[PDB]
Amino acid sequence: KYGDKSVYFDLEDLGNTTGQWDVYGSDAPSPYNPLQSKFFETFAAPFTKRGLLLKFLILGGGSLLTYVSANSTGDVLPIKRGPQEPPKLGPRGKL
Amino acid sequence: SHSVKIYDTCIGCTQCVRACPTDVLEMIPWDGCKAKQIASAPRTEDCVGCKRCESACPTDFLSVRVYLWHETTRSMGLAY
Amino acid sequence: DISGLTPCKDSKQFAKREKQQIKKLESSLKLYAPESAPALALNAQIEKTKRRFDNYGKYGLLCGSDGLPHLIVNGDQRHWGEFITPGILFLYIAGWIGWVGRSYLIAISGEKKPAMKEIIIDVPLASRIIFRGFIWPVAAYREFLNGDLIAKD
Amino acid sequence: MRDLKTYLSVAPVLSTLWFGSLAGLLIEINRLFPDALTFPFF
Amino acid sequence: EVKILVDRDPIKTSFEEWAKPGHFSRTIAKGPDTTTWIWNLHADAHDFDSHTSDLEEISRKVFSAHFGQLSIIFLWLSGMYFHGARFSNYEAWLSDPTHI
Amino acid sequence: TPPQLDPNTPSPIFAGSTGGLLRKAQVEEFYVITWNSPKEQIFEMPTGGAAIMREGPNLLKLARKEQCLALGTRLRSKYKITYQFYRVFPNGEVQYLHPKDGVYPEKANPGREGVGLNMRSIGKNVSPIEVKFTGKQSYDL
Amino acid sequence: PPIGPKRGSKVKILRRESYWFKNVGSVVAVDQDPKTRYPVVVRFAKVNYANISTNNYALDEVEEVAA
Amino acid sequence: TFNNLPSIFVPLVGLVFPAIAMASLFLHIQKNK
Ligand code: CLA
Ligand code: CLA
Ligand code: CLA
Ligand code: CLA
Ligand code: CLA
Ligand SMILES: CC1=C(/C=C/C(C)=C/C=C/C(C)=C\C=C\C=C(C)\C=C\C=C(C)\C=C\C2=C(C)CCCC2(C)C)C(C)(C)CCC1
Ligand code: SF4
Repeated sequence: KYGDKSVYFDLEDLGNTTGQWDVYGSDAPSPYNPLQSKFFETFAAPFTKRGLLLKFLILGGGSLLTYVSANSTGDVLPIKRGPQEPPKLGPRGKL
Repeated sequence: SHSVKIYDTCIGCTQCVRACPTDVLEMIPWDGCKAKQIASAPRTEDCVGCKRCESACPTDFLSVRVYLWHETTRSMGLAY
Repeated sequence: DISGLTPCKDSKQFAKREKQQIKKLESSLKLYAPESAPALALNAQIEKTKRRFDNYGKYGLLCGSDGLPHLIVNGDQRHWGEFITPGILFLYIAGWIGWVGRSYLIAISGEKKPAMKEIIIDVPLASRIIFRGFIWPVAAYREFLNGDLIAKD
Repeated sequence: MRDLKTYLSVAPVLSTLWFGSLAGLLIEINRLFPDALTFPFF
Repeated sequence: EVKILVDRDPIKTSFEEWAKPGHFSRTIAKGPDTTTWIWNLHADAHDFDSHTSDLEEISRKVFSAHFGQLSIIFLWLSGMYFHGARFSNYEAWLSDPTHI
Repeated sequence: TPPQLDPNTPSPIFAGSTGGLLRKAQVEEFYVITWNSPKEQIFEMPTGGAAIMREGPNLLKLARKEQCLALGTRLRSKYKITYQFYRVFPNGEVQYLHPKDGVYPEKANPGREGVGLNMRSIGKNVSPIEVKFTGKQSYDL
Repeated sequence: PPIGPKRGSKVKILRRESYWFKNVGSVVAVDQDPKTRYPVVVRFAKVNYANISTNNYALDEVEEVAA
Repeated sequence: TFNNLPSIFVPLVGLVFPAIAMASLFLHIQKNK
């Protein structure tokens, strides 16, 4: 009996003694409109497969990153501009 | 988990057991000393490794002897 | 003239160092009245500096290109006074100390609790033992020959 | 005085007396023979 | 009520406890078995809650220790005022307290 | 001896602390100590704070064995009462742990066997070269 | 016959794993039981790292010093 | 396009390959046969 006066070791009800409560888990039904839910369930199902999502994210993020860096003109980031200045000589002539 | 092996130089003073905070050790009957008892170690799986047993062993070097080994959640002193 | 070093009484950089330090002291001497006590202390320091440089001149010190007395510790007799005549004077005194503190430790080794004489030194016993180490080298020599210098475990 | 000579026999009191005497000795020597870098007396 | 509440001559002034070192405890008032004895002597030197387990003796000890600290602070102040008297330029500083 | 068969006895009066059973009880073993206190009194429990154990039987569930045995030694040395604690896995199977023979482990009860016991001095252990490329170590021959 | 040294005999230690190895000690007592493995109780002048001055030693882990 | 090759490989070794290796080695770290 877990609900007795200061008894917290009901052995068959070991979820209440171990602290297996869902402190905020609501079992209340779906709050969203079912048509919006159906839209998201059909349009996000392609991303559900995890072995096909990890591969997709890898080969899509790397693709977009190696692409947007390649076709980045010399206005976004200055490393692709160049010196844009006469190169100055180093110490001792150049050495 | 750990390996608390004891040796026959034990004199039966019962100080390692009285220092042990996990009941690893327990005195058994024996015939090798004036006190006629020796300190076994059945509950080695409960050993944290604190070596209070061998910081209380009044031998020339040691009789109880903690050899640190595979660390489990009981041996890593974990309340979580 | 060993190790490519001119002597210090002949080194121009040594005299230049002397003159530089003396001018540095005199520039601090101008701010005080000539009869005042800081001025007299500065003048005493000036004579101390002058006779220090003169003594490093006369004692055979060798000065380098930087113009500072270098010590030739190799063994040349001309410079034994730089290292060996002090060095023996160390090994004597040091060997006094160790021959005393060892002997004391042997004299309080046969007590009941000999540790309460380590922290509370028997001044009579220590004063009897202290001058035993005056001529310590013969005692250490003989104890090496008699085997009393090394414990036999 | 009994048990004061035992206190003055103790290692720190005796060490400060010995090193005060020794330091005064070295200090007065350096007053007498200042700025020494050689042993010229042979 | 708040009485005076003192007692006469609780501790005998003598150098007997100056002689035996580490008198103030059980495991130090035996003598040095090792050199850890001296570090434990100085470490537990003012640990009055370890020497005697009553607030009366502890409180007397810390009270007289505060008196010793006050004697030290007064001695240090005497030193500073004296070094300002005989070993100072205090007059010359008063005459020109911007370049002296 | 037969174990003591942990019942649903009451617990001490405690206002709650942040030293309880977080997740080592949900998925792993947690522990429980039972002591018979002759009177109701205050005691410093090992999870931080101060609880008031009741008269007669008390029961306190702790997260690891060291808490239980520390509290037990403080009870046996300060309040002189007889403690005995268990280990309860999250599926059940409460394991009797502390005395294991009814009498405390400092007493040489017969019946308990020699386990973890070498019949040699400590420096007669062979070197690691003797036990190299073998699953055994230098202290298990 | 009483086995081992005597209750005041001086002895030295041949135990490799001891603090007082190759160091002399004073035999306090020898347990006459022929079942105790380490009967020779020795007393040493200087403590070990555990601040202990005595340990029981075996008969073959000991050597009656000739002094 | 040879001054563009650093722009291809410095992200691909420094951002992409570290993500690949960290993910793969985190899976290898937590695997259980
Ligand atoms: C300013 C001068 C000065 C000062 C303050 C010191 C201070 C010191 N010296 Mg140094 N030293 C000096 C000049 C100086 N030295 C000179 C000029 C020489 C040339 C001779 C040496 C040669 C020298 C040696 C060779 C050694 C020291 C050592 C020491 C330390 C302990 C000495 C001692 O008496 O302890 C109290 C005394 C003892 C504990 C026993 C004395 C033991 C020494 C070695 C002398 C014994 C003499 C004996 C004949 C054997 C010689 C062996 C040698 C050739 C290796 C201390 C830090 C010792 C040290 O640092 O050890 C790590 C050390 O080994 N000194
Ligand atoms: C270990 C390194 C080392 C060495 C070798 C030296 C060496 C020296 N220092 Mg330096 N110094 C050092 C470390 C060192 N110092 C450190 C660490 C500091 C900072 C604390 C200083 C700070 C310092 C200052 C500020 C000064 C020195 C000075 C000196 C010189 C000492 C002159 C003197 O008073 O002795 C004279 C000799 C003695 C005091 C020994 C006397 C011993 C007694 C009287 C017994 C001898 C007689 C005995 C009975 C035997 C007789 C034989 C027989 C008849 C029985 C000398 C060149 C002084 C100097 O002149 O500058 C060069 C100086 O002003 N040093
Ligand atoms: C009102 C001030 C005050 C008072 C009355 C005390 C009183 C006490 N403290 Mg507390 N403490 C204080 C301030 C104070 N402390 C401060 C400011 C700190 C922070 C550093 C501490 C940190 C502290 C710790 C961490 C511990 C204590 C402990 C103790 C007790 C024993 C101390 C003892 O015996 O050492 C006697 C005195 C010494 C051993 C000398 C200390 C030497 C100092 C550290 C060196 C510095 C000196 C100087 C600045 C350096 C140059 C020196 C020169 C010669 C080269 C005693 C109850 C101990 C205790 O109760 O444990 C049971 C303890 O473990 N204190
Ligand atoms: C109005 C009276 C009065 C005054 C002035 C003080 C002042 C002081 N007390 Mg307090 N004290 C008082 C009443 C007073 N007490 C009472 C009634 C009690 C009992 C409840 C205590 C119990 C008490 C304790 C337990 C301790 C103090 C301590 C201190 C000193 C703290 C250090 C400080 O601030 O240095 C500032 C320093 C000075 C102002 C220099 C002091 C110089 C004069 C001569 C002494 C002050 C007058 C004093 C009460 C003595 C009266 C005459 C005497 C002959 C009877 C300080 C001097 C602490 C201390 O330092 O220990 C010594 C301490 O441990 N007092
Ligand atoms: C000369 C007079 C005298 C005499 C014979 C005694 C004798 C005694 N006192 Mg008392 N005492 C005195 C003056 C005296 N006291 C004074 C003036 C004070 C006020 C501070 C006290 C306060 C006092 C207390 C609170 C206690 C004693 C205790 C004792 C006993 C132990 C003494 C001991 O081992 O400590 C010897 C210690 C020393 C000699 C150290 C001196 C420390 C001084 C005060 C401070 C110096 C600090 C220094 C400036 C800073 C360090 C600098 C350095 C790094 C260079 C003994 C019966 C103890 C006792 O009986 O209780 C069990 C105790 O608890 N005394
Ligand atoms: C001359 C010279 C030199 C060189 C030298 C050499 C090289 C040497 C070597 C040496 C050696 C190689 C040595 C060895 C030794 C060894 C040993 C082994 C010893 C021992 C000893 C002892 C043991 C002692 C002790 C003591 C004393 C007596 C005192 C104090 C105390 C005591 C006890 C510590 C030079 C160049 C620098 C410079 C010039 C001069
Ligand atoms: S190992 Fe230690 S506690 Fe156990 S019997 Fe030997 S001396 Fe006593």
